[PDB]
Amino acid sequence: GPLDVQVTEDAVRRYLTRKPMTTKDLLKKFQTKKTGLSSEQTVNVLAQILKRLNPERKMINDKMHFSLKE
Amino acid sequence: SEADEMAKALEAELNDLM
Ligand SMILES: [Zn+2]
Repeated sequence: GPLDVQVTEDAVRRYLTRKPMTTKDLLKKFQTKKTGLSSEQTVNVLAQILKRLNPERKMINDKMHFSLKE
Repeated sequence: SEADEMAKALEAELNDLM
C-alpha cells in the first residue's frame, strides 16, 4: 500500500482530537518496535510536537490528559 | 515500565529540557 507508523504532529493531533490522552497514552501509539526509533528520539520529537500544539490539559482519573477534543 | 520512564522524560522535557 503506497503513500506507516511515524511520529508526526498530524498523527498526534488526530489522536488528541478523538479523545484526551496522557503522555503515556500517546507514547503507546508510537512504539519503538514499529518506528525503530530510540526512546530518546521518540521523546524528543513528541516533545516538539506537544509544545507547538499546546493542547488543553484535563484532569481525568486524577491524571493530566492532553486534549484537542473541543 | 519503559513507557513509564519515557512518559516522565517527555513530561520533564516539556518543562523545556533538551
Ligand atoms: Zn476545550
